[PDB]
Amino acid sequence: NKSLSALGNVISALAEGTKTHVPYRDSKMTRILQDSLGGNCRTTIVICCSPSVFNEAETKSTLMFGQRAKTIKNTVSVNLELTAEEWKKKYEKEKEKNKALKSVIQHLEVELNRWRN
Amino acid sequence: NKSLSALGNVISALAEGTKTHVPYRDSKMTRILQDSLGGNCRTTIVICCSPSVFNEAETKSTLMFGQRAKTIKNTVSVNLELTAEEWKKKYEKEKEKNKALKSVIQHLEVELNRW
Amino acid sequence: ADPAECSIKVMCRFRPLNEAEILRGDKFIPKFKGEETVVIGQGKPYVFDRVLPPNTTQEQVYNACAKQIVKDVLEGYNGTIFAYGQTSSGKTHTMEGKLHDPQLMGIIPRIAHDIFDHIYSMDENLEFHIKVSYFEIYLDKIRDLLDVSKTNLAVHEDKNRVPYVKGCTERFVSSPEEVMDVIDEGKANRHVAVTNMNEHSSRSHSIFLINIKQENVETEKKLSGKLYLVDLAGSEKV
Amino acid sequence: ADPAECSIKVMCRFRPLNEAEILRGDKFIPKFKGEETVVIGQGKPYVFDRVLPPNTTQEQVYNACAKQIVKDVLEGYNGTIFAYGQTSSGKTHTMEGKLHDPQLMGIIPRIAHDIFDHIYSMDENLEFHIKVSYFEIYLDKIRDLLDVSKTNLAVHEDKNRVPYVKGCTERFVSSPEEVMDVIDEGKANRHVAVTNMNEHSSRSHSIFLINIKQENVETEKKLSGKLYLVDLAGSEKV
Ligand SMILES: Nc1ncnc2c1ncn2[C@H]1O[C@@H](COP(=O)(O)OP(=O)(O)O)[C@H](O)[C@@H]1O
Ligand SMILES: Nc1ncnc2c1ncn2[C@H]1O[C@@H](COP(=O)(O)OP(=O)(O)O)[C@H](O)[C@@H]1O
Repeated sequence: NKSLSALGNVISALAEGTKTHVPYRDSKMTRILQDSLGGNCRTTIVICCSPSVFNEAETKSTLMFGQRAKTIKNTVSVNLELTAEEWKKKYEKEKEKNKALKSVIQHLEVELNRWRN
Repeated sequence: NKSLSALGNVISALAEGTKTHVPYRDSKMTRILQDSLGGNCRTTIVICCSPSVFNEAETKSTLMFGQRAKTIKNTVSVNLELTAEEWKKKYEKEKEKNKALKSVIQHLEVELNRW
Repeated sequence: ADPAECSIKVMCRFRPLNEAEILRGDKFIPKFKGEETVVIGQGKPYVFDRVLPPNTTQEQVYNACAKQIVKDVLEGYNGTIFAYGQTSSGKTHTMEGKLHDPQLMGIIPRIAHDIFDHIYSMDENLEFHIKVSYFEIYLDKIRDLLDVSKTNLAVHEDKNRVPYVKGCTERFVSSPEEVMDVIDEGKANRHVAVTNMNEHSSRSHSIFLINIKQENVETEKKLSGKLYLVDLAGSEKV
Repeated sequence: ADPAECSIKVMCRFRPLNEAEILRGDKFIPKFKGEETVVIGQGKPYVFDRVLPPNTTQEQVYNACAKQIVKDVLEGYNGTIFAYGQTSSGKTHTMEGKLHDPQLMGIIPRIAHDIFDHIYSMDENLEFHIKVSYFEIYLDKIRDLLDVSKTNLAVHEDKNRVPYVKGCTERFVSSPEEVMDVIDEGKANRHVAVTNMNEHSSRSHSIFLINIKQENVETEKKLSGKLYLVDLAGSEKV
């Protein structure tokens, strides 16, 4: 187990807020789950455990993976399918607003300054 | 020698740093060699020459033609067509700007209704 | 638009004492308080999104852990459910269960039925394309379960820098039944080259991947979700 | 965001005194210093990017001048090489030289070799598409060299305002062998209507144009570069 190793290093290093050189490339899975672990996606983790005292040490450990896991935060966003055309057009749009806002901003400013001046 | 002329014209202007009515249209060649003489292009100019003193004149000129063109500075830009998912990025940060803009509005427009 | 933060949810599922354990007269250590707290003997309490005690059925664990991910996935969001635990703890009963048993099937089987239950109800102007995948990872090696001849699959990065298993097999499904078949098939193929499965699983991650793509033929808006249902390997230490 | 500055580089190539000059007993005036300087008799030094003396061979000139452009242009940059100088100075020898002699070939011949030379060793994900065209410019009029049918071609402009010959011939090439066929083809044609060939080109401009466009299938990324191999006409006064 070097993937769980991988996994665990990913989580902890994520649980931090370090999210810088979080060892995604440490294993084949940490990369497949890269999205899942700290990005665009809604992740649920069903940590499974045994109720027996003999498994207590492991139970403890598992719980703590859950514990630390619960504090990771993903930035979820529906996935949109568009051609480059669409993306260039909508970008143009979101550039017309840019220009637009500018004026309104330079509007207020003038008044306040001007209004005041 | 039209072409050579325009080329003459275009080089010396760029040489000077005048670029503004640098006479590219002075000829069809300079139009083609437009992006080459002051635009997006890594451009080399091998000025071949004769070693004979009997041609001292042109050579010298030719050296100067050569001297001039090295002072010209173009703007290199790989011509890489944007990815769909590349444009998509563009939009993305030009949306933060626009968000950061409404907030440069929000506060900026709070005082405005204060007075 | 504007994407939102969202903590990763965590479910604590506890399994019943099993025949050996009972016989050895072991006692149940966990003490459950409410729906999301669990106490271990006399120590600080553990609090999770939900704490699923042993009597919580397969339906319940689906409804509290996966029912909402299918919905988000069909809408353009990427859902990922995974089982983490120690070997023999409960991951596989969770994720797969008694695969063809109505009472005891697990997440995968259930997500197989939900997705198409949802879809079939949608308006005909909504055109879905569900394509499944099924690989396993052993000693850092990815083996397509649907093409056992593929045994060192690579992970490349797509159009927008997103990790992914390249060259794996993609099956277009159109029913809960064609997905089951893909499950059945990879379940057998897993054997190919395996002397001991118990030992195998105990050391291998089984990764199921429902890849959804929806299109509105009216408004033309297109969206795509990546559903990752992972059944990891024992987490037991050194 | 950004494009990078960097000036036109000028290489000065001196040719060895000719038989004819020889007999007369012409004096050899050039005086070279290091590898970038040169002075005539008693003047001020003219420094260029590089300066290739008479013993400079066609392999050195290319290595000195056109080795990089190919890499550049294959990266998506635009590349342009042109020879300048009075008639009988070396331009066509340098630009074209002995076209099929592996020792006495010039830039053009070598470039076509390198282009594919490279593409072979190049990434297996990106497909190429090289498009050459070959025309001359005499008396401000643009003659298609792969079609003596066209004789008054016109310069138009593309979407981002960059000029270019209109309705010229465009030949797709996937090999150095093919590229030289076009050069070969165009070298001949130029004869159509030419009385004495020495004079004409001595007074005409031949511009070979290679248009390389590549696209990684894997990441989709599409690239493009334009190569303009131009041999100017005699620069002499009067
Ligand atoms: N009768 C039962 N009712 C409910 N859950 C049961 C029952 N018997 C066993 N289990 C549980 O026992 C575990 C058996 O699977 P398990 O050994 O834990 O899989 P893994 O080897 O993936 O960890 C399942 O995780 C599950 O929660
Ligand atoms: N180093 C060299 N050795 C031998 N011949 C040379 C050399 N450099 C140039 N030339 C050749 O090129 C020719 C010079 O004229 P030319 O190529 O026709 O140039 P252009 O018409 O462009 O000035 C000479 O006739 C000769 O064959």
